[PDB]
Amino acid sequence: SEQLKCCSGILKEMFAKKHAAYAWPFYKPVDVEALGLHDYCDIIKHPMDMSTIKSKLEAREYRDAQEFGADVRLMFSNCYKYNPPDHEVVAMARKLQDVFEMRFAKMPD
Amino acid sequence: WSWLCKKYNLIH
Ligand SMILES: [N]
Repeated sequence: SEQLKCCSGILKEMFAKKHAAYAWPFYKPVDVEALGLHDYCDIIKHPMDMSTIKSKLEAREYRDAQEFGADVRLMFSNCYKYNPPDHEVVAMARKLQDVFEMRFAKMPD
Repeated sequence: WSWLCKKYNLIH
């Protein structure tokens, strides 16, 4: 429970304006219809975004911090899987993931 | 100006 509160604080900093320049592509779900990504649902079977993770934290859907971190890493894996390696959104994903992994590892135990 | 517009221009 106390580590779940840390997961909410980690996601809060991931939403903070300090990281917005590279974290914004992951704020909301990938709208496959509006963005014209007509192959996304064939490649990505389990989409995930920061807003969905936030709603699952508010609904207390995550049992522990490890399940929360799995959804965060699923969001990044979807980006690494769908986009080319040299794509600009891949570099932005590594930036935000480095912020997550550091704070997720530094979580009080 | 929206998230969707920026998102669209970033991917494509
Ligand atoms: N693009």
